[PDB]
Amino acid sequence: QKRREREQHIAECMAKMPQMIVNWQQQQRENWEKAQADKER
Amino acid sequence: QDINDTVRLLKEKCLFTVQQVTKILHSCPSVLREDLGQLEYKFQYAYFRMGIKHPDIVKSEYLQYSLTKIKQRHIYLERLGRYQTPDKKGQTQIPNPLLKDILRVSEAEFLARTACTSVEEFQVFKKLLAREEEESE
Amino acid sequence: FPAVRLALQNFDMTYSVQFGDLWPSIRVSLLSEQKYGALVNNFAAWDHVSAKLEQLSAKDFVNEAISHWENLRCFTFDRGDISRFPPARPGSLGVMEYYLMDAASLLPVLALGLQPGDIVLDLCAAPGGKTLALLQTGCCRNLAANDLSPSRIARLQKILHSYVPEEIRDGNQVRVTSWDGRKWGELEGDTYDRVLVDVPCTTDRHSLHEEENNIFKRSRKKERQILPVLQVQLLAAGLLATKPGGHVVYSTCSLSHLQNEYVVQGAIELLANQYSIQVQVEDLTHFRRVFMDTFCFFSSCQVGELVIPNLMANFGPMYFCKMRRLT
Amino acid sequence: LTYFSARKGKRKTVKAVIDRFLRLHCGLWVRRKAGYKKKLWKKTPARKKRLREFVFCNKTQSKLLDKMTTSFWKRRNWYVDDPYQKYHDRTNLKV
Amino acid sequence: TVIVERWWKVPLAGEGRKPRLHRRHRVYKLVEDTKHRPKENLELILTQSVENVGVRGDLVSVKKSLGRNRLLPQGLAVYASPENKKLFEEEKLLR
Amino acid sequence: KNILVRMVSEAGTGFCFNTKRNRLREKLTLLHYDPVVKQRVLFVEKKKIRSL
RNA sequence: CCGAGCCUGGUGAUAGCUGGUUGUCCAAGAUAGAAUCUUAGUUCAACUUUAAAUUUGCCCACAGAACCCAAAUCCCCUU
RNA sequence: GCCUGUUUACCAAAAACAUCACCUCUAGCAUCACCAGUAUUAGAGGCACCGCCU
RNA sequence: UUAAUUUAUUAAUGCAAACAACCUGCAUUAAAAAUUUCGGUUGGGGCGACCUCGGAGCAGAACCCAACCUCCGAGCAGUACAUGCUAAGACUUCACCAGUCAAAGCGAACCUCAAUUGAUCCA
Ligand SMILES: Nc1nc2c(ncn2[C@@H]2O[C@H](COP(=O)(O)OP(=O)(O)OP(=O)(O)O)[C@@H](O)[C@H]2O)c(=O)[nH]1
Ligand SMILES: [Mg+2]
Ligand SMILES: [Mg+2]
Ligand SMILES: [Mg+2]
Ligand SMILES: [Mg+2]
Ligand SMILES: [Mg+2]
Ligand SMILES: [Mg+2]
Ligand SMILES: [Mg+2]
Ligand SMILES: [Mg+2]
Ligand SMILES: [Mg+2]
Ligand SMILES: [Mg+2]
Ligand SMILES: [Mg+2]
Repeated sequence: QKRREREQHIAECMAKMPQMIVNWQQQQRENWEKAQADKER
Repeated sequence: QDINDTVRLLKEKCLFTVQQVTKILHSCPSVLREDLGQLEYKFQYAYFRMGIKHPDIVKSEYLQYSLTKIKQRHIYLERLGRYQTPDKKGQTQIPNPLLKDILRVSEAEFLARTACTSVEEFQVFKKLLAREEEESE
Repeated sequence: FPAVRLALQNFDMTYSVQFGDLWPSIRVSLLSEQKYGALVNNFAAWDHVSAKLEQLSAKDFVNEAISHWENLRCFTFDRGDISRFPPARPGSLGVMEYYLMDAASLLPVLALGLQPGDIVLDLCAAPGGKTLALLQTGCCRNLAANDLSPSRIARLQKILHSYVPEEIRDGNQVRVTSWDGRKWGELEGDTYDRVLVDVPCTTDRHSLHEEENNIFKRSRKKERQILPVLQVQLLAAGLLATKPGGHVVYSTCSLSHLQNEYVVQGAIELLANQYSIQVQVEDLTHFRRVFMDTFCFFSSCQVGELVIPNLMANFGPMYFCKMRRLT
Repeated sequence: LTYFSARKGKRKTVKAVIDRFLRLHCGLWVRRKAGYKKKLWKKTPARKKRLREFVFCNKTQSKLLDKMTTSFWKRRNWYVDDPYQKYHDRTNLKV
Repeated sequence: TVIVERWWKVPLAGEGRKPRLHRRHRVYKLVEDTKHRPKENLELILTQSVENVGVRGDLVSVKKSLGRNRLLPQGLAVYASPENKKLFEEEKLLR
Repeated sequence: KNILVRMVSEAGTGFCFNTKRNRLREKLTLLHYDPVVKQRVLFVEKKKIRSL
């Protein structure tokens, strides 16, 4: 039971992982863009 | 038990004679309401930092006043240079102002006659000292 | 045996004579909390940080000074307010939003008045503060910050990393060195249009507060005694380095007439005799009047200006003297 | 150590040795590297890998440990799934 | 009653042998003082009417102080033993 | 100064590793290799281990 | 024979300190450091001794060992 | 150092210790000391007779 | 003794226990004491300084060595988040402890420089 709970939790996290990584990288890039926009003023 | 422990603090931990304790109770009844620990701190403030001996602490009703006022005025004078704690020999470069001149007098009289400073500066110092006490605690 | 108490004894026995009735107020101000100013990082989101500080109810003493003077922004609380600025935090641009530094420490740089594109020297100023203010100013023709202490050089480097962008610091715009200012006259002469000489001093407030490495400790008696000679040598080196017609500002974090006015006068005399170079002390009385509303000044000063620490404005102590090298 | 106990007259074992070292029947003593659990955040990966290893002891160290432990710890132990069963004996050793 | 416990475990003595104690086995820690336990109640069977407790032959949980100081000494109550319970049961069923 | 913080795998595994970040800086989210999942995954700062 | 009496016992107290440590004869046998409440001591190393296994040990020809800007040393085939 | 006295038996007899006098602190009290006593009392201690000026 | 550790003992109080006091248990506060210690270098004394690590005088040229001394610095910071796992063979501060470099391989992509530190036990 514990083994399958761990496996299914890992499966759900992995399923969410690509979208989460894409969102995180997009957030970093947009923060960088906002910094450049502030520099432009 | 409250009365007995107040008296025992005044006698054993403050080394006030029996007659001195009776006179303290007669002149400053608020000491009874005042909690232990705070009273000892007030007495030791008078004794060590201010260099006031038991006869003077009793003659001038020092325990009547509040610790906040005592610390405010005394530390203000000390940092101004007017007051100076007696050395190991019990001597000071300049005679210290009288306890009556510090505590008994009103705020304006204390600031003019003794401190010779401005009420604005005194208020700033009071706020600063309150903040310092809060940080220390 | 507290070196703090030693410093108190010395400061009493000297400054009481020096200032008469002002010594009690100066003493209480020095022994009380120090009022801090927030110099907004011009490289960071300066406008946003200034708005946040104004919401925190501070005001730009530099801005109000420039208002009646007829590029720096440091916010300070009103007279009598003891409020503390919130600790500075990194901004969006990866640099700290503002620097918490003594407001009076900014006056030397403001008096130096860096013209657009001036080559600048900081002979021994490496505690941060004035150096960062100079960087935020328009000294785009390079700034040479020298100190004799690698520890303070490392601290300066860390603050520059935190505040000044690497793009600004990469070029020769900033040159940080761990050398001796006295040798600096020989190393470079008639080079810098603007020079700031913040000599080591008694640092009255720090000596009174910090026990560690207190200048008034017994073990450092020789250094304390020779301090005037070292300060004169450093100021002479800075005056030698500055270009003819160039401006220097000698700054000291102490009340000592000996360490401020006699130091500047001895530097002038030594430079005019040994090296035959004339220097004229500029008039900072207009500066005093302009900045009086925020800082309390010792009216009885011969050469230079002296911000004295008051309770209503615990920004001192800070002596600064402006000197133009006529020859 | 105690060369003759007061109750049995036997030689005693320093249990501090048992709690720290493994003896291979061949005569080698294995140990962990000191500080392998300390402040790993400031240690490089190579240093951590070096610290995480099981290490043999000197000849003099092994002699000291043999003296400090009794014969019971120097016997053949046929444990079921001992990870060190292969290491309990030497092979192709010349002198 | 004060209940104590050895700090140091005593080695097993055997079956017929007696444990051999030493200086360290005389060191104790107080596990519990029974006098500080919460009060319980004593079961009694009343023999005479008593105010605010009962009338006669009814089991009553009374404070131990009351049971041992007034009721039992004065005979107003008897212990709730099986024999007394049986006897008062016959009394009730005969009444 | 800097603080040592425990970045925890967001892949659901109990994997964790310690990093250093400025106290004043915002909490940390970081791609890191997860040996259990055998893949780079996000890690999020959970708690401050110590201050250094 | 008192800054803590005397006697007995624990007690053969402990002492990194002082002193002592008894037949004959032969043989090998000398200054490198490190840690240590450690420098009056000890543990490791080095050196020394004994026994055993094996094969290379020493001396050393060329060649070779850094820029910043003497004497020699290491390494080393032969012998 | 007030005095007469006391002291390191066995290297110090003193300016040291005590001492009347004065001063400080503590205690409102019975059947074993204090005491078969009771604040002009008892205990703890300082100093050193007395006498003066402030 | 304002050195460390204790309150075993007395005196108080507080809470339980028991029916105000006494006694017992547990706490707190004092008095009284009890056990134990008083590191190293710097002719002594005072005030100081120093004790670990890195660099120079400094071995002229493999390594190591000039202690005491003259000094100058470090008790980090920055980047990165594969700064992951493994593994031949080597170096090593003259011991050990510890500290270094690293082929190949798996898996990925296609550290920095003087010192910047601390064992066991135990949490
Ligand atoms: N590894 C490690 N052990 C510690 C540390 N602090 C204390 N210890 C352990 O505890 C011992 C020191 O005890 P204490 O000096 O009383 O420690 P403390 O933290 O000052 O105080 P307590 O918590 O009251 O023990 C060490 O020898 C270790 O066993 C620490 O920072 N690191
Ligand atoms: Mg048996
Ligand atoms: Mg005798
Ligand atoms: Mg012996
Ligand atoms: Mg021979
Ligand atoms: Mg010794
Ligand atoms: Mg006499
Ligand atoms: Mg006589
Ligand atoms: Mg006698
Ligand atoms: Mg005699
Ligand atoms: Mg005689
Ligand atoms: Mg080695």
